[PDB]
Amino acid sequence: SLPAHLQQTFSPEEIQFIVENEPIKIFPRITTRQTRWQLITTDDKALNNMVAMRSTEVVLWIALLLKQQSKCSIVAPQWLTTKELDRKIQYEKTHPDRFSELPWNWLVLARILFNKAKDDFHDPIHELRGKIQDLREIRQIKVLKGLKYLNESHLQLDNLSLLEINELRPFITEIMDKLREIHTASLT
Amino acid sequence: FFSSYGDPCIFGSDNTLLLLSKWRSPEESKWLPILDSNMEIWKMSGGKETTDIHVWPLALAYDTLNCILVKGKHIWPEFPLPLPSEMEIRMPVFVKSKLLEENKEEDKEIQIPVSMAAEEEYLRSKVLSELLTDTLENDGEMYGNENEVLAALNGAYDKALLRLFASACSDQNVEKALSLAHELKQDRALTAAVKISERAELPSLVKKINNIREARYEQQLK
Amino acid sequence: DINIDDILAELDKEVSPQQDFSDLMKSWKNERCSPELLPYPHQLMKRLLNRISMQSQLIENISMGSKLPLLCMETELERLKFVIRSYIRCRLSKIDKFSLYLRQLNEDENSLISLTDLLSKDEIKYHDTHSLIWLKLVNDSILKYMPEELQAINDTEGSVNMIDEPDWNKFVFIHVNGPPDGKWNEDPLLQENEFGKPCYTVTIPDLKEEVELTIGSIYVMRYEVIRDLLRDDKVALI
Repeated sequence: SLPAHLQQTFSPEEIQFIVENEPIKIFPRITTRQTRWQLITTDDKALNNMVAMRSTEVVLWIALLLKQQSKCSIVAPQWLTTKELDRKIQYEKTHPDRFSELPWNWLVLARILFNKAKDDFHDPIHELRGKIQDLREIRQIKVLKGLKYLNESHLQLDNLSLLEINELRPFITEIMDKLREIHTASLT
Repeated sequence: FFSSYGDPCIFGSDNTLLLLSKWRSPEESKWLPILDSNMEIWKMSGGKETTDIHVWPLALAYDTLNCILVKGKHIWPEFPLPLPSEMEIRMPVFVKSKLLEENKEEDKEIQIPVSMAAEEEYLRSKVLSELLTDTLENDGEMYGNENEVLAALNGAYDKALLRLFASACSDQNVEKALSLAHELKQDRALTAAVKISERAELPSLVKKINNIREARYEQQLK
Repeated sequence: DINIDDILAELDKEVSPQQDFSDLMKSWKNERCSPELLPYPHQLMKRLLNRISMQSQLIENISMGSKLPLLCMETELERLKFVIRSYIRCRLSKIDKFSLYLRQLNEDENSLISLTDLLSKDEIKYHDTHSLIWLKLVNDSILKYMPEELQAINDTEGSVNMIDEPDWNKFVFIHVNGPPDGKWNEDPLLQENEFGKPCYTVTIPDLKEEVELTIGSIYVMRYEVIRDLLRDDKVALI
């Protein structure tokens, strides 16, 4: 019935779909305030009451839908700037086991905004693309150290992103399950 | 430029924003300093002198400045046009040395005494409410809801005064606390001031506030 | 010095279509990962399907009557329908795999839950008739030839158990939410660690060991150990 590759996990398309439901801040280039939108899964007042160059908050999928056309501009999140990413890299280097406290959707949102909204950043984009890479590489080192503690009981993780978890899910759970089977078989 | 409600405004070579108030009444018309850009960048930088940063103003929307933040040699923007920013006005009340002493990750914006924050809010609320009131008195509402903003400003005004009042009561300065109590508007706030006086264990001030509340209740009955 | 933050708080203070979709997302994500078949949300689905019908008619009326609002409405209805489609397909796939187990659970007169509590009416129809189709196929083809001791299809007593059931000890990823209302002082299970966040405590019985599940930290945990907290929405599956 359901496809074989969706029995236990989410595909990256579903991960993008999940991230798209979050709110984001925009500057509209038109006034809607005095037809009306009449949505059923969100607030409707914000879109009906827009005024040009007045900041407002909407779901990300509608924000990208507007930015497709002239009608809108997207404000970048404050963590997505050179100063903050510098500090997070320094945190990563300083604490050789803890993960730095980046938001749960950082990879997905960065790789959406760099494609759909390359024109709306303040920093030069060719530097952000480097610092995002540095963060992902350091985190991958820390992941490879952690896979030596798979065990029969449990594990704790902190600040690991959704896409990063979903990348690893079928390996961690499978090896952990087999260690559990081997151990309990000796008890019985 | 003119404000979003027709007030005359100008930005000085000192990088300060000035607005002309009470222009409808020549014996009351006066110039007001409502925002210093340099003080904002100083706090934003963690109390540092990032003179490489410059502010280019665009227009005034109610309480918020539209502006470009320019970096580098030349203190004005270039092409293609960078995106604008938004920034709120605040009253000039602070001191660098005092705030450094109060403050005493490396660029973290400096922490401020609650007294300064409440004082600045009460002044800002007062000025904003007066300007909005003058606008409504002469030109009315454009949109049908601005009175609600004025009500919110009055609430913020009493709220700020209550914090300052409570500080005076905690200091046991009954004279200053009583003088502050005259400036509160709603009897809700005066009732809260009575509770605050009870916590301060000032029955004399509870008495005199209730005298004021009774006097103002009589004035409300008249 | 005198505190007034509570005085200011008491001075100052003087179901929706948005919420249903969040509940749907929650149900979808939990159903995908968990090893058992979770109970159907009977009320939520009724309200959602009615809303879908009304929105469809509204879109038709406005179309027959700027382009962009219609664009938003149309694609929103697509986004809503996709989630429900995926969710129902997953549940039917679970019913295929545990058909004999669900039938045995229903036949047990002493069961603490009835099959109609767990499944929707459409799911009941599918389960019942699909079992008969599969039964007819193997009964005629294979079992017609076997001796009478081996003709049963759901035999428990043979040298291998013919009934499959969920792996209650499957490992799953979890994220600790706490009580939904923010009522940390009211939750009776929510104790506190030293100089930090509140936490829950669970006992893993094969090993006779305990762990502390702090609010906000992520874990890889056995399913049965965390089943009760999941049912109470203290945690959510990642």
